[PDB]
Amino acid sequence: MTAAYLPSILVPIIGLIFPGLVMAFAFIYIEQDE
Amino acid sequence: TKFPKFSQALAQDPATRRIWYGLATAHDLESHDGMTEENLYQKIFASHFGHLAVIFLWTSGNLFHVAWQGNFEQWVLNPLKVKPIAHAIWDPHFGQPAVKAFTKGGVSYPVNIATSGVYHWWYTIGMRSNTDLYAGSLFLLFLAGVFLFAGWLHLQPKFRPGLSWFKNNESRLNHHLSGLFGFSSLAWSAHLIHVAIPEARGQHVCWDNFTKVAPHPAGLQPFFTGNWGAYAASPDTTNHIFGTSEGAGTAILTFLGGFHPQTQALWLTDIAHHHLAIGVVFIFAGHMYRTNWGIGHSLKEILDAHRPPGGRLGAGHKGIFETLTNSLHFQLGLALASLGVITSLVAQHMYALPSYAFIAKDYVTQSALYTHHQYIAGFLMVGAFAHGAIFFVRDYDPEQNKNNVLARILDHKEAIISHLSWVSLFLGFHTLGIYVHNDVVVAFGTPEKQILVEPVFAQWIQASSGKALYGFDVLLSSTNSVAANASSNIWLPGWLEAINSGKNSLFLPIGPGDFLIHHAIALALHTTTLILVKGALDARGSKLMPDKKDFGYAFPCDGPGRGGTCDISAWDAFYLSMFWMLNTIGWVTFYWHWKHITIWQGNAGQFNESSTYIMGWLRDYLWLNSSPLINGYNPFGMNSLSVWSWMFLFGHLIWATGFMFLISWRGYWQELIETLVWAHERTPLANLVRWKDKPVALSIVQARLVGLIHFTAGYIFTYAAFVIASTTGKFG
Amino acid sequence: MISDTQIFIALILALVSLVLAIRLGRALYQ
Amino acid sequence: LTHGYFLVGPFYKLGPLRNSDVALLSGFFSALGLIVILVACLTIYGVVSFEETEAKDQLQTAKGWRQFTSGWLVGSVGGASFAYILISNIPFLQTAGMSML
Amino acid sequence: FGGRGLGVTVNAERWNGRHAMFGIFAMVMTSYMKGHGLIPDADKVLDIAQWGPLAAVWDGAGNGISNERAIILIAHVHVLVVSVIAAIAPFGFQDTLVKEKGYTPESPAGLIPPFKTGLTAEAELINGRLAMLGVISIVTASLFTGTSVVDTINLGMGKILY
Amino acid sequence: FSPVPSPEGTKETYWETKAPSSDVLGIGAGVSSGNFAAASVFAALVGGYCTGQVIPLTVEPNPLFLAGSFLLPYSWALHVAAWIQKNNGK
Amino acid sequence: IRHRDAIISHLNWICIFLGFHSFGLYIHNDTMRALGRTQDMFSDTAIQLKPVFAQWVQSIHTLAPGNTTPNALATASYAFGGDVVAVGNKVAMMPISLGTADFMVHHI
Amino acid sequence: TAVKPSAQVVWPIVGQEVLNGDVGGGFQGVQVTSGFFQIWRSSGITSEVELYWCALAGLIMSGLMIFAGWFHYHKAAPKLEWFQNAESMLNHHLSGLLGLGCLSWAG
Ligand code: CLA
Ligand code: CLA
Ligand code: CLA
Ligand code: CLA
Ligand SMILES: CC1=CCCC(C)(C)[C@H]1/C=C/C(C)=C/C=C/C(C)=C/C=C/C=C(C)/C=C/C=C(C)/C=C/C1=C(C)CCCC1(C)C
Ligand SMILES: CC1=CCCC(C)(C)[C@H]1/C=C/C(C)=C/C=C/C(C)=C/C=C/C=C(C)/C=C/C=C(C)/C=C/C1=C(C)CCCC1(C)C
Ligand SMILES: CC1=CCCC(C)(C)[C@H]1/C=C/C(C)=C/C=C/C(C)=C/C=C/C=C(C)/C=C/C=C(C)/C=C/C1=C(C)CCCC1(C)C
Ligand code: SF4
Repeated sequence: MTAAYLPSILVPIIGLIFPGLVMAFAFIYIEQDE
Repeated sequence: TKFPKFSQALAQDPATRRIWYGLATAHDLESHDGMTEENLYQKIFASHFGHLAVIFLWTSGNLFHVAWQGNFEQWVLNPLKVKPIAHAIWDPHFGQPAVKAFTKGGVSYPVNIATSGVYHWWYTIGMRSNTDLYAGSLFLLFLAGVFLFAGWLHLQPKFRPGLSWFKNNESRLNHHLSGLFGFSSLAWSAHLIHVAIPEARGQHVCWDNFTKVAPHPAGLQPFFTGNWGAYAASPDTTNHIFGTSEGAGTAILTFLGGFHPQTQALWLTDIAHHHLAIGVVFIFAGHMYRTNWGIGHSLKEILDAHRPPGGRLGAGHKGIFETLTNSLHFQLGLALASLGVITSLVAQHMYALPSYAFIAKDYVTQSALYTHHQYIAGFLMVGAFAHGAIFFVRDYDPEQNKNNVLARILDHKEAIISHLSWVSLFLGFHTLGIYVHNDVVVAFGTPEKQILVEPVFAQWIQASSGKALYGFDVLLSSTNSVAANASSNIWLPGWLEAINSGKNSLFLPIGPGDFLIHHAIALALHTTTLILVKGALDARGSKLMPDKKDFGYAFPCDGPGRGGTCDISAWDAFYLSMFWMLNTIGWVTFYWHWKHITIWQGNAGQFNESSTYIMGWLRDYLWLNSSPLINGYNPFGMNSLSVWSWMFLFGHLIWATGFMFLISWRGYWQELIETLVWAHERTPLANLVRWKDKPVALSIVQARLVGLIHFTAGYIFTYAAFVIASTTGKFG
Repeated sequence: MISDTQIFIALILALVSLVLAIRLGRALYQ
Repeated sequence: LTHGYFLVGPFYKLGPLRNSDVALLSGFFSALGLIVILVACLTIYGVVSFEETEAKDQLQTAKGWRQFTSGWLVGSVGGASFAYILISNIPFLQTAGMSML
Repeated sequence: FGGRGLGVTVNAERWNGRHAMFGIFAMVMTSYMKGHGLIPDADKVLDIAQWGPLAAVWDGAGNGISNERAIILIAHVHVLVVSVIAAIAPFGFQDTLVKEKGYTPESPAGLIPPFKTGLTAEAELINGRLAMLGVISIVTASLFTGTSVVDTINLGMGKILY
Repeated sequence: FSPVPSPEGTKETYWETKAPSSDVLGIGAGVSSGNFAAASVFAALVGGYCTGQVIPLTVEPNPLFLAGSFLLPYSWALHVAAWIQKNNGK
Repeated sequence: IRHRDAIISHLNWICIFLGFHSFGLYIHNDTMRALGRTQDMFSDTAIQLKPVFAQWVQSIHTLAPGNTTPNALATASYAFGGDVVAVGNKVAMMPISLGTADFMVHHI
Repeated sequence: TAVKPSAQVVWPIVGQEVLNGDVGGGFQGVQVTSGFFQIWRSSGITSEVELYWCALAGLIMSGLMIFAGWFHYHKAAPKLEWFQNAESMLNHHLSGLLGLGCLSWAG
């Protein structure tokens, strides 16, 4: 595979950091009074 | 306290119900607070640009992942032996046997094998290398950006269209028929003639050379002379090797009928002439309506004048024009019903008349494509009836529709609903009675007492198309007949060659098992139609709730009085018809898949004898074909069917979890949740942490939706794992 | 075959599409 | 300190790399990863739950919750680190006490 | 939200600049360190059996990450853990990644903040902006020329590194 | 819910009489019932003749016979217009 | 009735704990066997969850004849251990051994 | 050990006589799994004649119970104070029902 390092970089980020960050910020947005 | 910014009633709910209901109502812009008609149409326009951009990003992603990680060039060399690759696997939970088991496809990394058929589609239309797959993915990324920008642009104050634009029926119909349907069909005819057909004949044509390479040797000279038939001369020979110059002809628009003998697919020159003729017809259709120059028709005038003088339709279609124009739900219902019929035609005509090269030898791709498009068809058909119910509740005005076809439908809704009830019961009693008949009498060792009805009507239709298998001489089947003699010079030889070889799926032979399953399909259709029609026609009112329209489309009930009113809303008739849609698509795809795996093995007699009782369906289809699937892993190892073997169990779990939401109802759960609220407040070190939203049990309608989603998802995942793994494991 | 530079071009265009999707989503959100 | 110290042990003994010679390093990193996620859970809770006020001496205040999160992060890293040093050096802890048999 | 110092702010400008200055120093150091062969057993590919399936990189041969890349990643892990602790529990005198939200923002530097020879916020901003520009320049040169980033750092610096 | 637009020249065509108003014939509103009836028979005969002449279709069909074959369905619309005009006194 | 919340919340917690740690072991095993990781399973040939208390009770019952039931000649049941009783070459009863699968399904 | 117990025979009507399988002992019928044969051998029955006498004893008991239900509702119905004798009922049901039941069966 060409640029074979890309899955091992992007899959943890897309699979863990991206949902962890959207859950954190969605939680902040849905639990704010203003 | 501000998530549902579109709903102040939900943004002030102090429970967890606010989050769920805010997520589930987000796209129902008509009900959002302070919604005008201007803003409703403009948000729908922009989100239609966003949906188009999502479709282009999905297509570019499939092209990119195949270009990057696929084996397209190797598959192109040897398409019947190589298994096409979808994308690579990078999963840090895999064991090393799992990594080895998924390293098929001729590559050095674990990988998924594609069941979508995109390889056969891209090969047939011209793609030959990875670099033009990558070129197509960058074009779709650009188009996605263009349509995201256009969606943003038409929300800007100067570029926001008025309602007078959004309701111009005649200009939109002229442009969508002549440009969106017709001209793009003409342009696809151009692509086939200029690129797909030349590269089907060994000659590369791309953007670098397509202005200096003529599609035809004569070249646009017969077209400008009326010598159009010079473009059909010298078609591809029956010795042609697709993709190469050997056996290739020079025709571009010839009509031959039948299949290319080696690809088992329709001729590319038949397809190019099809899209040229469709393009011409649709461009002509797109000049019907009057826009700015005084020729054409007013849609209002046509609808108003079509009242039969005998008076049997009442006022006819007077006032239908305004009713359809003002109701987006009526438009959605018509669009979804039309789309549902087409995606069912796509499923039926793509297995019987395949257009892509070397597909229909990919039994997994053929099975997945049929199943996929029939499930899409069932969802679109349910949605059409659901949005017709929403139309009657929300958008229908009985006073602008006095004595219409619509009002007279509602005027005899009990005649309609009771005759669907009768035909559903009529079909059900006797189809199930014959099935249980044959079951009981085969069980007692007497299969010759079965009731086996020959499907003579469909066999006669097959013979009318030229099938010489049942000895009916009517129409095309007769050597001498006006029908047979008329088509003799054009498509009839190739069509008879295609329909009288038992090597394809064109008008497959049928018997008593096909008769019984057709009646079961009819019972399933009429009963799903019953539930949906009853929901649409009783949506406005009934005898239990004569004022049902004051409560909306989706409300839980009217309480325990008057005997009890659970599932009384029109939404609950959508909910109930979803089970029957799943059941009917189950019967349809079970029938298609069993008939095809028995034919592909060479054992059609196994379907012929076992399909007439239900134990034949249970042991010879579900039980017999389960074994490669459930052995994808076992205490002795695992193979590449291990993922479907997991999805299979996964599907059984979600489906059963749906039962919990469908059988057990709210009061039990609210009382449990109150004991959990008490325990959290009384537990030390834990009452330091407090909820912002009071935990409540799910609502009645929400629980119905969640159980329906779990049921449906389990249904899809279980059958997808079965239909793909059993066909893969058997290869036949 | 596809070079990594070609992959990087694709990633740039998808980044531009992400920026346009964010702007359209904010416009729809108001 | 208490929570970080016990967190290391289950990850180390039962994690995917338990039979490898890098098990303790994997056990520390996974425990630290969990601690980082938990600190984010504490931080987001503080943002939504408490409005800003001058008082900082109580847990149920925005300033106080922020102090609790700072302490918990440092202590969890310190307790996980202490457990790592002790397990790395003492063979009784590496086994379940099975070195004696 | 964005009133906590995020977005385009003088606080964000300073923090990104600080990271970029460190990044330029680190790229110079890694180019020099690898050039002298000071990264131990760099060529060796890490074994999946010892280090798990996370090590896999799916290249044509070996299918495992090199020891050198793993070592460089661990250095970044060391600084990242310091960063998380510093954000959540900062030093008393230290500047903060997120601000209180009732903070008075510092004035934007404009084209050129006033020149201060001594260590100062002005000098920090001037150098930070320059370093961020440098990171973009080194990446773009490596992309267009086609050489590795390490070579570009060596060639720009006149091969002093190695 | 908002005014629905129609092209300029839209008129009312709802009818409950024996025959619709001649306005439903568009540009043919002034043609006589005799002229539609004779055009109806003419188009039917010419269209049927042209259709018959190309029933065994070849790769070289006469384009005039193809175009003339479209007169058969057009004759149906012509005799409907003839009935409408005869019952409107035209 | 005046502490039914404490009863129902503690039973509710037990049912959650006991579904997670009984059926979740089965799901852990489905996943590990499917992923090719048979050394990571709860099984006899892997991480073992032995029913030591049930095995110990079986031991006591086989030792009981002549020991804690001195005038008994044989065990109460051969399910606890002991001989194979065969009648017409078919097994009447024989010791029912308990292993990891028995631990799991007893917690089910 | 060779014959399979079978105490149900079907009539031949619609081909259902296939249910009369070869259970052994020159017999055809539906194999029964309630364990009655082993009960009867444990009781020491050893002949069909004694099974007819057991059947008659069951019929006589059935007639006496339906008579007792009719009699004790329609002719001689006990008063509530008779039913509210929990000590007497337990004494008779432990001693009389269960105790003499076990003793008579032991005999
Ligand atoms: C020795 C005394 C005696 C015996 C044997 C029984 C037996 C029974 N009583 Mg009880 N009962 C007794 C005293 C006794 N009762 C007294 C003193 C009171 C008043 C407080 C009650 C109040 C009472 C009530 C309120 C009810 C019973 C019920 C029953 C029946 C329970 C269901 C069952 O197991 O029957 C099946 C077991 C059997 C063995 C069937 C046997 C049938 C006969 C009647 C048993 C005795 C036959 C005879 C003495 C034996 C002769 C032996 C000879 C061959 C040598 C059972 C027949 C319940 C019932 O079903 O009512 C009908 C019920 O609702 N009894
Ligand atoms: C020639 C001019 C023209 C063209 C090309 C279009 C094109 C379009 N308009 Mg229209 N529009 C026009 C003029 C035009 N418009 C005018 C003049 C007005 C004002 C009166 C409008 C007002 C208007 C509105 C208000 C809206 C549109 C929308 C749309 C889009 C429809 C959704 C879509 O992609 O369907 C694509 C449809 C097809 C390609 C054809 C249908 C295909 C059928 C179902 C079957 C095909 C089968 C075939 C085998 C396919 C094979 C696939 C392959 C994998 C094998 C589409 C791009 C909607 C939209 O999405 O906005 C962004 C919308 O909301 N238009
Ligand atoms: C195997 C499952 C099953 C079966 C057989 C049925 C059967 C039926 N459903 Mg139901 N349904 C089911 C599952 C099922 N449904 C599920 C899971 C859902 C989702 C909640 C629904 C939701 C649903 C709705 C919403 C509607 C139906 C309707 C119908 C009818 C459609 C078929 C018909 O009209 O005639 C088929 C008739 C039969 C199959 C009856 C069988 C004949 C019996 C067995 C005769 C035997 C008599 C026998 C001697 C009895 C012995 C009793 C013993 C004690 C002595 C029919 C009664 C529709 C309806 O009633 O319209 C008329 C309707 O509106 N169903
Ligand atoms: C397969 C179907 C299914 C499943 C999974 C459940 C699950 C459950 N039921 Mg339900 N139920 C069902 C069918 C089902 N039921 C049906 C058909 C009925 C009809 C009568 C009911 C009626 C019912 C009642 C009346 C009650 C339950 C209760 C329970 C709970 C038992 C406690 C427990 O085991 O917690 C553990 C949870 C599980 C075992 C669920 C599976 C989780 C596994 C271990 C995997 C987890 C994966 C993980 C979360 C993934 C994370 C990442 C992902 C998010 C991306 C649990 C939530 C009881 C309850 O809530 O009290 C506690 C209760 O009172 N159920
Ligand atoms: C559902 C939804 C919600 C709201 C409504 C909605 C908007 C209509 C809808 C749409 C959703 C849609 C359409 C969502 C679309 C989402 C998309 C298209 C996301 C694309 C992300 C691409 C990324 C992050 C790549 C970044 C590449 C980089 C940084 C590479 C950089 C570089 C490399 C290495 C090499 C070159 C140099 C540099 C620059 C250094
Ligand atoms: C619920 C609801 C409330 C009110 C609003 C609402 C949205 C409108 C409504 C929804 C209604 C819905 C959802 C309605 C759905 C309606 C549907 C799905 C209608 C299907 C129509 C198919 C037809 C007429 C096929 C005709 C084929 C023919 C004639 C072939 C002929 C032949 C040829 C040419 C070739 C072969 C030979 C033969 C056989 C001779
Ligand atoms: C026993 C028992 C019997 C009866 C029943 C019972 C009560 C339930 C049961 C109790 C059971 C239970 C639940 C017992 C639970 C026991 C637990 C979880 C004990 C935790 C101890 C934590 C320690 C020693 C942390 C030390 C950290 C240090 C020294 C800091 C080090 C660092 C710092 C920052 C300084 C710099 C250096 C480094 C190394 C970086
Ligand atoms: S739905 Fe729930 S509440 Fe409404 S009636 Fe049926 S049961 Fe009573």
